[PDB]
Amino acid sequence: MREIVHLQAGQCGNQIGAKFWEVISDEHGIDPTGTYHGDSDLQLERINVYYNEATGGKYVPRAVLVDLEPGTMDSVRSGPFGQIFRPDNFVFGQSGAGNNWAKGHYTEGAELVDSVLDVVRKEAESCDCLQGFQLTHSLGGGTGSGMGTLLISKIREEYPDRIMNTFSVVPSPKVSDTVVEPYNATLSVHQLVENTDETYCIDNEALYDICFRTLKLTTPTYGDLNHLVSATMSGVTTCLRFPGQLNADLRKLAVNMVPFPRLHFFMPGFAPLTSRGSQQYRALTVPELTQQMFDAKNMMAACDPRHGRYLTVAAVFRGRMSMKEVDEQMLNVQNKNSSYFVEWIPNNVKTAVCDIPPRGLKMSATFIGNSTAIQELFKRISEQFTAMFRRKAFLHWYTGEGMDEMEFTEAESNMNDLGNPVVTRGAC
Amino acid sequence: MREIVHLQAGQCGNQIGAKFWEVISDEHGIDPTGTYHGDSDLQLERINVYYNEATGGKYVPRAVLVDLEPGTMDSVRSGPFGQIFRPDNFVFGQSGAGNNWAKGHYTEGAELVDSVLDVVRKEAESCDCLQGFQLTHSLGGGTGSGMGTLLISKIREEYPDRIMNTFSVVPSPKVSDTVVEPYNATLSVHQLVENTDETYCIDNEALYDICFRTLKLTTPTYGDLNHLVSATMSGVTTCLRFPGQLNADLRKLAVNMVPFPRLHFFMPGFAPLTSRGSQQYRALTVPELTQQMFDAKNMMAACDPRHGRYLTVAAVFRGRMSMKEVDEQMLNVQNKNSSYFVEWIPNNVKTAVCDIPPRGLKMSATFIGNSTAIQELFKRISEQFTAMFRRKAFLHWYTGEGMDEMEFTEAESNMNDLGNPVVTRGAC
Amino acid sequence: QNTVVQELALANKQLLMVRQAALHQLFEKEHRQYQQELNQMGKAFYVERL
Amino acid sequence: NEETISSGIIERDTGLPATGFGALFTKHPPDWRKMYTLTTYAEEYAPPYQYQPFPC
Amino acid sequence: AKNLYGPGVRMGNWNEDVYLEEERMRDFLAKRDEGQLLIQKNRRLKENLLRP
Amino acid sequence: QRECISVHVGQAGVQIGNACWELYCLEHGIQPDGQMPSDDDSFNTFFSETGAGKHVPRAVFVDLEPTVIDEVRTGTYRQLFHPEQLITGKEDAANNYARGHYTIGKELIDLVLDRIRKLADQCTGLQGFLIFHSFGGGTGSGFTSLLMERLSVDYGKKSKLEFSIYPAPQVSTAVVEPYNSILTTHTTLEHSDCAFMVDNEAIYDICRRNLDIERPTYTNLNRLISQIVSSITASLRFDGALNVDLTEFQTNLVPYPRIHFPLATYAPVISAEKAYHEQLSVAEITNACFEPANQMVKCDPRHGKYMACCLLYRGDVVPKDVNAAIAAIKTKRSIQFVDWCPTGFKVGINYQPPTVVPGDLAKVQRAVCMLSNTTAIAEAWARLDHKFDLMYAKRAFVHWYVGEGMEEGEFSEAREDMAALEKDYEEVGMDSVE
Amino acid sequence: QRECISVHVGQAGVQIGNACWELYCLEHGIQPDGQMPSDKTIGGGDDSFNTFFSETGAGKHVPRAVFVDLEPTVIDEVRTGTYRQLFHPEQLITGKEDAANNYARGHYTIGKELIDLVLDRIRKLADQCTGLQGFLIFHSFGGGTGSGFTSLLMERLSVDYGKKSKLEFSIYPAPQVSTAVVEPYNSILTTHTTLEHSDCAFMVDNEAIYDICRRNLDIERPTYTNLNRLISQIVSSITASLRFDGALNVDLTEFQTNLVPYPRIHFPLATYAPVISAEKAYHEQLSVAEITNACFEPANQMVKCDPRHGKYMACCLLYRGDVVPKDVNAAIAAIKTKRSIQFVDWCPTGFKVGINYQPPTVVPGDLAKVQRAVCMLSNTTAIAEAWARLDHKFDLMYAKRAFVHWYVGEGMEEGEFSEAREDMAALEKDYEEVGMDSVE
Ligand SMILES: Nc1nc2c(ncn2[C@@H]2O[C@H](COP(=O)(O)OP(=O)(O)OP(=O)(O)O)[C@@H](O)[C@H]2O)c(=O)[nH]1
Ligand SMILES: Nc1nc2c(ncn2[C@@H]2O[C@H](COP(=O)(O)OP(=O)(O)OP(=O)(O)O)[C@@H](O)[C@H]2O)c(=O)[nH]1
Ligand SMILES: Nc1nc2c(ncn2[C@@H]2O[C@H](COP(=O)(O)OP(=O)(O)O)[C@@H](O)[C@H]2O)c(=O)[nH]1
Ligand SMILES: Nc1nc2c(ncn2[C@@H]2O[C@H](COP(=O)(O)OP(=O)(O)O)[C@@H](O)[C@H]2O)c(=O)[nH]1
Repeated sequence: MREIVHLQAGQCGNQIGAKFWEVISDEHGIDPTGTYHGDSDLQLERINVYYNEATGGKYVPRAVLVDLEPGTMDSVRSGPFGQIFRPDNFVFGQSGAGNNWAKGHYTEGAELVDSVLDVVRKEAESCDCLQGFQLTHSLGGGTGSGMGTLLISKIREEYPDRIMNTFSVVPSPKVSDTVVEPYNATLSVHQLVENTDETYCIDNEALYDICFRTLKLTTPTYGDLNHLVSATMSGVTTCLRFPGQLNADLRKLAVNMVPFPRLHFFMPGFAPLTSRGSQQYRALTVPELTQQMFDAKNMMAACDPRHGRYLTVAAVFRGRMSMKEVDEQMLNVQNKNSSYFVEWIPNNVKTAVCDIPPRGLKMSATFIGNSTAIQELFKRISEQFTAMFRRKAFLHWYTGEGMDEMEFTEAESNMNDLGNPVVTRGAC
Repeated sequence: MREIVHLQAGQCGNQIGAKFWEVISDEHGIDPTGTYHGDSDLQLERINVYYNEATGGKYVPRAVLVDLEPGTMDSVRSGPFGQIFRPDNFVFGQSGAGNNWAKGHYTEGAELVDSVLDVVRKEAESCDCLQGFQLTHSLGGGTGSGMGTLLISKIREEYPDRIMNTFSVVPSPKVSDTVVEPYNATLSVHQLVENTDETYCIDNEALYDICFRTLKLTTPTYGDLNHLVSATMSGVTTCLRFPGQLNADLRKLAVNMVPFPRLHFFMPGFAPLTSRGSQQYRALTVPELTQQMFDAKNMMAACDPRHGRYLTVAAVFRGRMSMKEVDEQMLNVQNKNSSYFVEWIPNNVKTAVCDIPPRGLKMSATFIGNSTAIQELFKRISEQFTAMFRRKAFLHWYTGEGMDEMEFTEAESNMNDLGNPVVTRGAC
Repeated sequence: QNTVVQELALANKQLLMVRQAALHQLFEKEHRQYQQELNQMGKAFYVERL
Repeated sequence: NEETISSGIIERDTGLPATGFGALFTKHPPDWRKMYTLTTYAEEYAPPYQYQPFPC
Repeated sequence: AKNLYGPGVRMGNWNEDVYLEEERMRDFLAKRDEGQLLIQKNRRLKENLLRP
Repeated sequence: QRECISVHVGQAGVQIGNACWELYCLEHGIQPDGQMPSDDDSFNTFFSETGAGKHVPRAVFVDLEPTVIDEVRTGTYRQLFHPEQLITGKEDAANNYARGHYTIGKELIDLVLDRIRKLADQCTGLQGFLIFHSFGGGTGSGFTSLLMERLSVDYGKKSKLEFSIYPAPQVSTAVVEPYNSILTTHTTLEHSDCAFMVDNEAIYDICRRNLDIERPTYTNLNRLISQIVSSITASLRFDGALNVDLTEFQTNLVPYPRIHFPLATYAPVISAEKAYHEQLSVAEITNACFEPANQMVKCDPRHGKYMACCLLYRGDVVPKDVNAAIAAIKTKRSIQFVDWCPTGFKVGINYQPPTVVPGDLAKVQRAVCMLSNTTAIAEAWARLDHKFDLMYAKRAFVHWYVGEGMEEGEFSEAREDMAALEKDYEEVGMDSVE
Repeated sequence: QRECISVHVGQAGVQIGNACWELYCLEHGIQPDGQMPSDKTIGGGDDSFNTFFSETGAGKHVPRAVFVDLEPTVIDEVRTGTYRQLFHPEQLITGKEDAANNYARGHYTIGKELIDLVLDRIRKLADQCTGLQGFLIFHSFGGGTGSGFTSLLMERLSVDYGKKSKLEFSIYPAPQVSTAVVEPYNSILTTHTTLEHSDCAFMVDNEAIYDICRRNLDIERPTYTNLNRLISQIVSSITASLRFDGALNVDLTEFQTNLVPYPRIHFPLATYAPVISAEKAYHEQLSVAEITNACFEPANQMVKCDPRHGKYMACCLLYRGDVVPKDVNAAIAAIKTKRSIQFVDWCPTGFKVGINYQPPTVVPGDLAKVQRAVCMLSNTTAIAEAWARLDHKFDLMYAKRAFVHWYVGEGMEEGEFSEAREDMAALEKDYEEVGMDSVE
């Protein structure tokens, strides 16, 4: 019996977590009052992966809602699946991050991380074999950028043998939602690289591409945009909660998904995605699932994988099916696109079959890919960082909180030492 | 999708287009206040052709209004369908018109064309696939001629891939409302030959001989006379606004209707027409519709078809009807009037039909005619121009306003060099 | 209350469609029996090119 | 309004069929939230020959 | 830019808009059938405690 | 297995295909929703199947302008058709080969080719393309010519049949229609495997005389064309005695490789309360196709030689009766063959009666589709040749074509190809003397 | 919970605040007497009104501002008008001697009789203030009160509240039009001492709003009420994301981090969209792209400075209403694509987005009822032209000792005049230093 604590900070993290708990409460059969109303015992069999049991049949999430500014976490409580969370894991403070990594990592964020650790540690012995932790946050911005990585670091040194998955909203090419995103996300990545085991870069413009020319929506809201993130983060952790053939866990995924300890930056994809007008006409089968999955069109990161070679690939399929279709489709796509796959790593796709589809769909698949194309993200953020660091701008706010120039220098050096190895594996 | 921008210049153009917007609002279902109140869902099928929207389903017409006298602007605003237009499109100017082509072209008329082109530019950039521009104006007089042809020139320079419809009222043989009508008509048609893609010459005397010989009214005013103009402007642009078998838009009409690029002056027509006493004794059917097109007492340009061979004849029907009827009827028209139809264009008739007829009518049809009969109108204007020009009369207020001697002869030479082809192709 | 108002809008539209279908059926049946009794009386409706 | 929803009768004779081609709407494709909750083991490791269920 | 067209207007992404409206009505009628929709949901207490 | 993909280009093709799928849904037993009412393999040939039981069509409704696709996707068949192949442009092609082939051809040729590929993915045997267009409007000429270039490049080993509207020799509904017809026929001569010409004059005369409809409209015209379609591609729909796929048409109809223009006619086109008064025998259905009044283009068959003709019998027809009818026909001295084709008939038998749509035609136990590649089609080509000669003698309507992407020499190339085709027709029609 | 204290200084500041709190009251549903008719509304639940209006056992929603003025009759207008019962009697601080449009009288001599009482009031409002987000300073660079009492106030608030946020909404001296002769003295000697003590200072002008009301609001004969009611719209777009909920929750501390790249350069330029006049707004689209382009059109800026004569260094957009982020993305991408918005080469990420789900509420007045709005604040180099021209005014006026005696005989030494001048020289030196592109 294996367990994941879902701890999340920031506005993006709290809203993505709210949509995730809505999605997993849907899939497991819990109505917003906290009671179990299901139809099959398969839902309740592994309910102790995300939902702690209380008296009266009340299932409370293993969530740690964290924020410095209690404006949007309070809206998470006011949300649809709001009266399900513990009041005691609503840790907060009376301040503002001000989208500052310095004022998330070296100030009142460090005053609040002790209470967050008390909550997370108190939850940690309500366990038998905890598998690990999930942090969903925004690298570009505050709160989850600095204090999220502070949580990552201190949790990593307090529990070192538990798998950490961070779903991180990276900055974006066309529009930036904060002008200090190049500072914030680079200083967050510098702490990410010697810490986290499975990162998943999620880009809002990649979400725009998926929601505009696959889903075909006119008014794509953040509800649906974080609902895709909820779908892929429910799809990665599926066999931990439902039976099947060739079950896969998160450490199972990591050892089959990372070549080297630093090269753990992925790019995900959830892809039985079909427009509402073409849903009745869709012909859901394994070959078209694999086509929609390996198309460079449905990716949640804003990097085209046709410019770089995949190192490793995982496909977590869900549904009652013959799985040689999955096997032959992996081999067929490997043979058809050989220039986009490395040759020093053979047979570099993991198949992970589960027996239960998502509630509403019929047969699904979640993609994980350690692509060389993630180098475009880091090169773009390197140009963004060095352009506004060469002139030493937007930086007195950083230095006044207790940090200096050398930490920017070390973060830049470590993030170019991210640039070197993925390039040399893309060029052998 | 496709759009048309409605420009109206001069007092005549303003009144004609205001009555046009009344007719189009009645046809589509927009009330005087602007809120859509129709009976069928298919009236809102193609509402973008003439109307842009606003907040709350309020449809504002895509019309640009200009004149030199800020009193016709107040007349249009205080009209019944007046508070529907955009108030920023009411591009007036505290100056004089003085029915002078020089004063509307080289001077204070051209001192407002920058703001007019700014409004037209924003209305054209707020589109996706613009089909073109229709301008309503008076050929004789100022403003509609003076600023009108300049507006045609600048719009043609900015957008060289759109159809220019120009609904212009030509000066009449029997009566004149301005003693410099030949001057303005020649200096306006000189620009209209090499600029606009299709004109619509609507003479007042032929417009009103309808009101005798078919309508049998006693005292019709201009509010009655511009309604036939509005009926034809509605009937031309009807297959791109309402569905029907064998559709036909403005540019398909232009390619089927303009053989040589200079020869694009048409005579209009609308022929489900009969008097109030003769309505109940009539046998409304496609053959009698075709005959009422081809009789020389219904058309709105004082040009006899028996004075010249027809080059092309377009007929855009509206109403539920059979196709063999209309095909055999226009073939029978071609065969019966064989000598008055050209031989070098076999099947010189373009046919089109549309489903819904105008309200209060069961079948209607608009008539477009390009013959050699326009040589009478152009030659009469040329004779009257050479009558007023050989004694240099009414010309010092062109020269003092800033116009020189030599391009008067250029305009007259272009008039005669447009009279030359429309008599050579009469005798092949 | 917001989703309740949305729900009243949807219920309005549903009863609109079912009422329109019933009214169309009733008007067609009324027209048929009016034509039948007029044919019994000796007259008939005028349809364009009937 | 809120007080008239029970008053508004919905089960009248439309003439259009209940479900099928014309209708006014469909009823099963709307929300088939219920999954295929039926594993491989349960599907094809079923009791092969039917047996009486059963100690002291 | 564009002209930002509304419902019923057939200019733009109207086919997916009308399929989405059909889906919304369709889910509302599913809620009608299984009787959990919000138009009653008190309406066994709302008037059964308000009976004179 | 034995499937075919239909591409419908232009408004003529779109509403002809509307009548076609109206016929097909009730022929194969599918409600216009797309769900079979249930209580076999036939459903495969034009309808793919998706999941729950719904039978989507193997068509691509492509039109450079809206409102014609919009009538379909807001009409009574809005749920049968998948919205992705209902491919619309934003600008009418406006009766121009240049505007249908060069300027707005590249904004939609990628989309239409991608959807042809997507429809051809879920198919085992590509028996052919059935392509519905006209020789009139700019879309129906230019875009189908571009589609011929691209589909000859991408699917060169497969059959492609065009079911084209020929311009009416008497009325017609355009002035540049001879331009567009001759240009698209020039550019699609080398790529069309077989072209079937149907004409509005002839369908008008058939509706007036045999269907006694004095005021027919285009839904009746496209319905009568749809009967030809469903009669010709029926032997790979149902089972019978002598089933013919499109490969027998692409083996038997064409003696000489550039002569691939047969004319196809129907029988029982009788008018619902009219044929209680004769037998509708096999002699009737064989003789009426060879009568010079049900010919679906305005060419006189006595002014020509029949080179090959395929009869496709449909319904309760015993093959003895067709053999007797062929023996009766081959003693006629007015139905004259060529001397190099002693056996000139290709018979096919299908065991199912034609299904009736609520409308004009009546359901009968016997029907045929007759495909004759007569040499009389040269007169039809020569009429439009004469029209183009008079229109081109003084450069009429040439600037709309040239200023949008034509070069001037394509008119001369089309004239040279048509003169060569006329020479080929008279050379294949001349009798052997050596 | 998340509440900020407004401070208003001078005639200009006090009737900034009168219209500002009219709009605040009709945004949160609060009656002019001090109560609310009924709760259960999005504006007045708890978390939106707690930002400005406090509570009281007898339903009284007491303000969180200070209305300080060195002279009476404006404070007396406030406590005589319709908002007499709302504002607390000590909440409106009045002096007994006008500042006489002298920075020396605003700062040095008559400031000491009132600064202790003002700090006592601000200490009280901060005592009943759980999470203090900052102080919103409303004043002018013109007359003596807003020139000098603010100059003392930023110093005292930096002494006692050093880590706190300070957002000035300053009436800058207009390029041409003016209301005084000693505005070149007062603006320079106020900015010199509040440059090191003000965290961020959005400067809104008067002639620019004059042109805005003349051109868009279609009113040829308007007053100060129509002038700064639009500034009340500005502040109601700035400090609203912490009041309501939305897609992006932008904080008061985020504005200073995203608009102030350097310690001394903290001078953004404000503008607003929908400014249309309610018989013209319903014949236009008013889409997200159009209201985004309206802010960046070089006529809708609320300070008369041309962005073409300079380069942007930061921009924040506060979208408000039924605005969608995926039209926000398209509009910002479109405004980044074209050339005349020329950003500097040391911030390709130069945009902040803050989205609120509350549509703007119309006051009974001249602005239209709209469901979309955006307030755009741009820190740009184009303000250096106005600063250099103000320095030209100061040098022409100081070269022969005009009005020096009033300042020096009041308590101020002469050397402060030379010290502020070289402070402005250093300010324009920093402005021209941050201008050119990087070449190293
Ligand atoms: N059966 C049938 N034939 C049609 C229909 N519409 C047009 N035709 C024939 O097609 C010819 C001209 O129409 P099209 O060639 O289809 O025009 P198009 O393909 O839409 O191209 P554009 O005119 O540019 O839009 C006419 O001469 C008709 O004979 C139709 O709706 N049904
Ligand atoms: N909306 C609005 N703006 C104002 C108003 N009064 C002044 N302003 C602006 O404020 C500037 C001067 O006001 P103040 O600085 O407050 O005048 P003061 O501080 O009271 O100075 P003195 O009374 O002369 O000692 C003018 O230049 C105006 O631009 C007002 O009443 N309403
Ligand atoms: N997918 C998704 N992303 C979001 C959502 N809300 C915010 N974001 C992203 O979060 C970033 C800013 O968040 P931030 O200001 O750091 O919130 P904070 O961590 O509380 O300070 C933006 O770039 C958004 O793209 C959401 O609901 N869904
Ligand atoms: N059909 C129609 N013609 C009009 C109307 N008003 C004026 N005209 C014609 O317009 C001509 C003169 O217009 P003009 O003087 O050029 O107007 P201006 O451009 O404002 O100076 C006259 O000969 C009239 O016949 C109208 O309401 N309807």
